[PDB]
Formats: sequence, C-alpha cells, structure tokens
Amino acid sequence: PKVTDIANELKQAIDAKDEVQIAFIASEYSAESREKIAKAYVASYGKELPDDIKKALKGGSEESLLMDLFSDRHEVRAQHIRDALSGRNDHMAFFDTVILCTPEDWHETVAAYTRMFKKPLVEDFMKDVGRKEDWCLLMEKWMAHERVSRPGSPEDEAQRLDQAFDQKNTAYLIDFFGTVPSAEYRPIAEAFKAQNGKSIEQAIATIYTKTDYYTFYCAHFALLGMHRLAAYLINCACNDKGDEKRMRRITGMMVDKCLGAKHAYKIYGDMGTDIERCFDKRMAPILRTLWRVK
Ligand SMILES: [Ca+2]
Ligand SMILES: [Ca+2]
Repeated sequence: PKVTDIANELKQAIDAKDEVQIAFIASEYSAESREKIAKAYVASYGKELPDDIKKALKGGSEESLLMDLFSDRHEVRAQHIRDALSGRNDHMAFFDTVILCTPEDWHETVAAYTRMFKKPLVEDFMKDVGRKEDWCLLMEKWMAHERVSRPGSPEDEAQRLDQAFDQKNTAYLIDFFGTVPSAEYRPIAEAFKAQNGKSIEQAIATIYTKTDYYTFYCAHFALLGMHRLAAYLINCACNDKGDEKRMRRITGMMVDKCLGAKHAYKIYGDMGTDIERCFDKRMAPILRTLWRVK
C-alpha cells in the first residue's frame, strides 16, 4: 500500500502507544522500505519518526528497538559500535555489530561512524581491541571485507583447513575465515564434516576458548549465512537470561536480512517458544512479531 498510508498506520499506533502494533508494522517492511516510510512520515507530520516513537512510549530496550527500526541502519550500527568501545570492550556487542553484518551495511556504517564521531571506526577499534589474541586479529581481517577466492576444490581446501587446525596454524586460520568468500565456505565445511572426523565447529572447540572461541564460531555461522549466525545469537541471547541488549542490537539492525533464523533456530528448538520463555511480557511480544514467530 501507499507509503503514505503506512506512515499513517504508525502514527495511529504511536497514538495508541501500542508497542506491538508498531513492531508489527516494522516486521512487515525491510530496512529500505522502512527508510521510505520514515520519509513519508516526517513530511506528513513534520515529526522525526523515531522522535515520535520515543515520545509516545517510555521505557528501555523495547523503546530503543522500535526507534532503531526507523532510523539509519548504519548510524544505528555506528552508535552500537561507538557504545561497545565506550566503556570496556563489549565483546558480545562486537559479534552483533562486526560479524553479523553484510559488507555493504558495514561500509556505510564505517562512513556513518565518521559523520557521527569524526573518527575512523577501524582505527578506534584496533586501538581499544589491540592485537594480542587471535580473536582480535580475526576481527581486523573481517572488518576489511576483502573476500578473496580460494585455490579450487572444497575437499582440498577442507583438508587444508583441518591440517591448519591440527598443527595450530592460527595464521592460516585467521586469514581463511578472514578472507574465504561465503559461497565457497559452505562447500568447504560440508566437506570438512564429510572427511575429517570432526566438524569445523568442533575443530574450533579443540583449538580455541573464551572470546577467541566465540569469534570464529560466530564467523563460521556468518559465512554459512547471516540468518544462521542470527539464530545462534538469538539462542545465546536466550541463555544469557533474555539478553535485551543483544536482542535489540541485532533485531533493530538486521531483522529484514535474517528472517530465516526461525528455521535455522530449529537446531535449538522453537524460536517463538523460547522467546516467550526467556524474555518478559513487554519485550517478548515485540520480539516474536519482528522475527515472525507469533
Ligand atoms: Ca520515552
Ligand atoms: Ca523489559
């Protein structure tokens, strides 16, 4: 329907103050569509769309979530990236903000970090994060976004992985996951599992621990596909006792790109259900709506 009438619907949801109905309208349209609806909306009422959401509803993550959803994806990201560095490194936020991201989104997020804070995002990050652990080095690699093709053959490149894993060539490792193109990763990993006795995800388990462990484990989910990384992040968000911050970072930032998470989630169970469980009566309905499990 006309983006003009869509803006109206929100305005009446924002009048009703109905968090779920706003969230529902959100769920209906991708980030780009929600950008067009945001415009229609400000011309209509001379009110910034996030500014009205903030207005009607007072609260926490639930509020901020609905705002993010009608705000510049890349600014939202650059602020999250600003925040995770503000106090002490928020690794959980790193994952959500660095690894759970397309190369395009990332790019504008870089650019948006300049507009906002007159700084080079990647400089700030390597400043705070350092280069002492593998997870740091991986993260720098990932952020560059230079996917280089791999010298043919899954199996052949799979056996090269598993050897890097055995010897503990954490250099190959970093560079692989830092550069392997996603399309090329799926076959390699299917192959790893078909030949090397241990899934890649177990390989990591053997070699890495703590925040080293999680970074690659996120990596591997993300090269399979964002909806896969998402599903996991959501799950982690569930076990960390309904992590509303994580859930707000990744949803308001990425839902449109990751709607298949509900199916990916099946390996952990029913997404709809677990959120009913882990998240309270305010946040959960909002969440179930966005990720389309009502
Ligand atoms: Ca408020
Ligand atoms: Ca709450």
